[PDB]
Amino acid sequence: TIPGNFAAYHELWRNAFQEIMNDPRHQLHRNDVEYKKIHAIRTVLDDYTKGGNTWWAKFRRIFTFHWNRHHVKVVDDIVKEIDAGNYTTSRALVDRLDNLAISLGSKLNPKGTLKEQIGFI
Repeated sequence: TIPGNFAAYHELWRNAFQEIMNDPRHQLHRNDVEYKKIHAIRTVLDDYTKGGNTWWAKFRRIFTFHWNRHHVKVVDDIVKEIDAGNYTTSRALVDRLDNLAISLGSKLNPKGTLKEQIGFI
């Protein structure tokens, strides 16, 4: 099935991402130092923003979806946040990923409202 909004694309992405990070080829353990976890996640996210050829081939279908372009832009900003040293635990990094599709407020009226604000129109 085809995700019909950005949050639905992100849910599919989340399911992929956890499958990828749980791959035994990462050789990560719960008691690994946090830097090692963050770096493995960074690697996988970077691969995602470059077309997904190393870690995301099984999910190649998601790169054709409409939402991919903007989702890749957001994940690219997160990779930059990693590079800038914003994450000291992998737990915080995955909370960021978890919640990247939500936002505060609600849709702005893209149209002007002059005709609504004049009573007789």
